[PDB]
Amino acid sequence: KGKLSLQDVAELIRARACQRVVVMVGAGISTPSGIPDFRSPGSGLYSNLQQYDLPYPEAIFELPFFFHNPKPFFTLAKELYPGNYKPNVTHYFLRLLHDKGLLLRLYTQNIDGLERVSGIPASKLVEAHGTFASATCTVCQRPFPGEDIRADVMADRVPRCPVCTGVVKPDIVFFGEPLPQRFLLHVVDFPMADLLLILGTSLEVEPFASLTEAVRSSVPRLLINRDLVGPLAWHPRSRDVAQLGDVVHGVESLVELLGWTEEMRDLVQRET
Amino acid sequence: KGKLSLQDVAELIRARACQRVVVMVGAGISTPSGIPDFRSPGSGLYSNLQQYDLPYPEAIFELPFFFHNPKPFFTLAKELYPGNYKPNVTHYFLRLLHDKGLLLRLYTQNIDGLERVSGIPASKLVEAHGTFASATCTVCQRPFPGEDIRADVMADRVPRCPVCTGVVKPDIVFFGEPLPQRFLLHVVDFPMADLLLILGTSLEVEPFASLTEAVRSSVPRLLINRDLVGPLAWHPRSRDVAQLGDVVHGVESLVELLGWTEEMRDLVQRET
Amino acid sequence: KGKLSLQDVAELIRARACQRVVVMVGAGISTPSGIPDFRSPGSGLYSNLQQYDLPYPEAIFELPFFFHNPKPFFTLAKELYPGNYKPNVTHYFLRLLHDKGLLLRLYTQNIDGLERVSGIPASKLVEAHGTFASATCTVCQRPFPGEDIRADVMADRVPRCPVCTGVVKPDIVFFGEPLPQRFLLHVVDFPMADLLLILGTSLEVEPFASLTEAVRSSVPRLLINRDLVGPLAWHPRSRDVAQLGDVVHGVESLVELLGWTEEMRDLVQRET
Amino acid sequence: GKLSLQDVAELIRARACQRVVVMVGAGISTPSGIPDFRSPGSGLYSNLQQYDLPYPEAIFELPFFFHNPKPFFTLAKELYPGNYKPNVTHYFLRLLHDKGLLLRLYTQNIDGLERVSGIPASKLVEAHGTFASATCTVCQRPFPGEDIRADVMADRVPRCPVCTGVVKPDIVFFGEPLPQRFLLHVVDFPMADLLLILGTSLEVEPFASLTEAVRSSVPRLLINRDLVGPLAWHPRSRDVAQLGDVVHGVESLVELLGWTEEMRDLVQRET
Ligand SMILES: COC(=O)c1c(N)n(Cc2ccc(F)cc2)c2nc3ccccc3nc12
Ligand SMILES: COC(=O)c1c(N)n(Cc2ccc(F)cc2)c2nc3ccccc3nc12
Ligand SMILES: COC(=O)c1c(N)n(Cc2ccc(F)cc2)c2nc3ccccc3nc12
Ligand SMILES: COC(=O)c1c(N)n(Cc2ccc(F)cc2)c2nc3ccccc3nc12
Ligand SMILES: [Mg+2]
Ligand SMILES: [Mg+2]
Ligand SMILES: [Mg+2]
Ligand SMILES: [Zn+2]
Ligand SMILES: [Zn+2]
Ligand SMILES: [Zn+2]
Ligand SMILES: [Zn+2]
Repeated sequence: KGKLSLQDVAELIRARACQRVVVMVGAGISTPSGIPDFRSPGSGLYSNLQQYDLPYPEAIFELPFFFHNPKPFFTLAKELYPGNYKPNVTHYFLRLLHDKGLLLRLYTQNIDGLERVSGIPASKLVEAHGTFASATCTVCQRPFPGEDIRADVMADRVPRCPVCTGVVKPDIVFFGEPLPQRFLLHVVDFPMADLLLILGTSLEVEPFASLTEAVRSSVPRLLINRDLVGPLAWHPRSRDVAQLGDVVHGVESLVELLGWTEEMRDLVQRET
Repeated sequence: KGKLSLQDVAELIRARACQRVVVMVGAGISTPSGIPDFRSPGSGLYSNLQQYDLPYPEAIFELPFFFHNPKPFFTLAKELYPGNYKPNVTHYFLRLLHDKGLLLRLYTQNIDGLERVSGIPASKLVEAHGTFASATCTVCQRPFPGEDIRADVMADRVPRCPVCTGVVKPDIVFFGEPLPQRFLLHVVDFPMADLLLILGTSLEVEPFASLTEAVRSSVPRLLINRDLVGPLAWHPRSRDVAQLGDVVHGVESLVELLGWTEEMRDLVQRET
Repeated sequence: KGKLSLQDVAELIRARACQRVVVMVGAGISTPSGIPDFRSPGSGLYSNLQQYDLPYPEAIFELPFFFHNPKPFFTLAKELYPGNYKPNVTHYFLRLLHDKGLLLRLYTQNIDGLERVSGIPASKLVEAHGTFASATCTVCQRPFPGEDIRADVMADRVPRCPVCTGVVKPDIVFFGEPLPQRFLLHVVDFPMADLLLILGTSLEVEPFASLTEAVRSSVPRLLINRDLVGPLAWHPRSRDVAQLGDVVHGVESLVELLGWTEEMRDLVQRET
Repeated sequence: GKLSLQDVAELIRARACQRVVVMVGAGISTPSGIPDFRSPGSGLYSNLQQYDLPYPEAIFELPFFFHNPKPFFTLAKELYPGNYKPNVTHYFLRLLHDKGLLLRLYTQNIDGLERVSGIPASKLVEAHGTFASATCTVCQRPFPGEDIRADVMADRVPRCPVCTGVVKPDIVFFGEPLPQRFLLHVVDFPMADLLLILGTSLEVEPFASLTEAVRSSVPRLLINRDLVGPLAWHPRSRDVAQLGDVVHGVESLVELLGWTEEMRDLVQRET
């Protein structure tokens, strides 16, 4: 019936009737910046991690495993460390969401840091999987210096804090660590949201997929990702719209439906 | 003075101060149903997994060992398939937590499926080590309901894919496979818990065992198990309680202090 | 018919058919002399190390932890340096095979030093986890007799070179150090041995646990432990003999089944 | 009449020594370019420390190998057959076998160069195993070491019967049952009339212990950068010690044997 297309969605934001946007982003926004992804067979990182004959492929994120075997995690680290990559039209669009005062929160499962590198502030972010921007000693459990354990990460060396080696670990959240207290914000963010935008994520690894259903039944869910997936696939609602297809072309056709094409082109030029 | 024992944890639940309870369970709640447990000797499943000389007991969850000889795995699978065994009091106790609206989520290392038989619904469950409810071809990767396979598995026959002849395996987690998609619901579940209950597990198979340290620091952690194990034995917290002894006996004393002895008897009778 | 019982074994030693007994012992032969154990739930030295924050009980043998806080490790040694505890029937029973000329070699995971104290010379021993006999500094690597650094451990100091003025340390094997030089004497011992005797050991830490299979398949394999463990639980041979029960009584029966009871009583008296 | 290198060379020339037992170590492979993981600041040593292993020899530990096989295959890559050639120490041992004087050559190297030098397998105890043979850890199917050599830039897992899993070169691991061929030592050493200890530290047993197994009348010649093991701690009256660079030492002894020109044509023809 009176259903929603991307046209309908753009003029909700133009008519500023949607002004509290909660955005969920996964790897479908960072693959077009050159980011390998460790869960894609045929990635240079997948093959080199596949080589580690690990138990589960995600043990690289497990603290007790890390204490006896740190080098696989650090194989992923230099593939994804900050300073080698650039944000794209996806990251910078979300910066425009913020600037125009429309962003409630950006939930990311990426760890490249290009949400913050694009100018979105820390207070608008939930970096669900942590950051490479700070690091801690595993022994003397204090440090911080972010890039600092860098160069070690370039040079295939396991970084060490000046007083107990200590395999100083980038602040990627590991199984067995206390989890981010900021993740508790989902409790109040997902009710408040007058709009759920799902960008370039397979809604495959929890809690991300469950969260798409925390939003009020009146709230629309717009999916810009190759294929409908997760609850949008299985439990769709009346206001669910999806631009199945390439994320980048996806965000440009939505950006051209808002009229931000120029602001963008300007911002990607200014920023870069 | 007012520190924490078995009475106090019952007092909190009856008073509904605890209403978001998170539970972890392992093998010790499956042994009282007569389940063999393949790891301790003197089990018939030992003398029967001796017809196949192996290096590890674990080697039965290793894809390359499966890729000659599925027979050691499939004699574990014949002994454990849904049918033979019946949920015991501890199961039904958990089912009563969900009946009375106290179960946030049940995390299990078991693969017998007696949490599902006891009537706890699937949405309440994270099956850490997979399930026999479903099957996928090792070559095709085509999915299969598990009863397509129970004819063959209940015949000392190796089930083959009808589309490509590849050997089909139950969706029991194997070394090298990505961890269950639902294991990450703990990011949301455990900081939301106001009580953590641990029943019948050694807390030695991670990432499962590290989940003990993901409830907030004030939240009590009740252990019902023979001995102190895992993070509860090296990082004990103030509000932890260790009811040490036979697993069934521990729960019976908790039900009595809860005052559920008749409601349990009844439910258990009607369910068997 | 002629399958092997603790009786049978004691006849081959009396008949001098087994004249090359290699022997493996672990913390289970040490315990009955009062040894506290660093990894047992609720003991003297266990709560000591637990007083500090360690993520592992095994971090005391971890070298970057020794460069942060060494006072854990040393207040273990302060409760294991020789003199404090006295050898028992197990130490002296292995003292008597040597005396009677039957011992090829004693292999031991123990560090309390009691095998030496019992009258077994250094060349009969292979000390897998090191010894409190010699010392060494942790910068220059200068050698020090154990007394040298024994003065200071009992003086609660942290012992330091005149060179580095840096913390010296007992030659207890630490993670990242190379395994004792004597460990590879097994390449000649075990194939030369006609009896393998395994005492009070969980057989859980490699490369110690692997020695069990280094004997020729002809060689009787005998375990005095509380329960059937390690490679004798999963890979038993035609000639393995399991005396399950307390280690001290298992020796005391065999000591009677060899009829050295009078010898043991007088060897012990004289040594005390 | 107390022994020096000229006299040992003389005992060989007269065939007064015809049953030579030889023990060799990483010092006869380092002149070929083979790194050596034990030697601090080598190539291997630094990359292996990137794996924070529980002890450095863990790379030959069999249950460690079923978890991270990488640190071992990291050693295998810089040691694998087909990157190096036998140097002059090998051909000198090959000249000793061709002259009918070698009783047995005992080696702790796994680089295979003794065999490439032409020494018969029957004169060889490879006390650490070999890379000429590889075994699937799951099905025990044998492979030529050259089957997996291509992968020896990451990690090998062939197909076979009970396989699809990690194929392990036959380096002897703690956990694998130890070489039956090594029992030859019980008779070779009591019967040697000369012991050549070439280019080994006697750091890793049983070799250090085996220097004592020759009869007290049998000279022990060490050609090695330094005095090591029971020769330093328990010297006998008939030990000679050519300390300094193994290749110079061997070339020196070859001069005293009158063999410099036969080694010429040999090394030349073999390379
Ligand atoms: C970019 O991926 C990451 O950094 C991940 C990461 N850090 N954990 C562990 C983790 C996340 C959140 C938490 F609260 C505690 C522990 C992950 N688990 C995964 C499980 C399945 C599939 C993909 C996964 N990816 C990650
Ligand atoms: C009935 O137990 C099961 O179903 C098991 C199962 N599926 N795996 C394999 C596995 C678990 C977690 C992972 F991340 C990857 C692969 C197991 N490993 C074990 C290891 C030691 C002791 C018991 C074990 N039990 C199981
Ligand atoms: C009192 O026992 C000891 O002296 C130990 C000792 N010295 N390490 C360190 C070690 C490092 C490398 C290596 F190859 C052998 C040993 C230990 N690890 C243990 C780990 C788990 C459980 C008990 C352990 N016990 C010891
Ligand atoms: C190139 O060195 C190797 O290949 C080694 C190797 N294969 N083992 C293990 C081993 C040898 C013989 C046996 F009968 C059973 C197991 C080693 N252990 C060492 C211990 C200390 C220092 C160096 C060592 N090196 C090796
Ligand atoms: Mg730091
Ligand atoms: Mg001093
Ligand atoms: Mg093959
Ligand atoms: Zn530190
Ligand atoms: Zn198939
Ligand atoms: Zn010093
Ligand atoms: Zn294979």
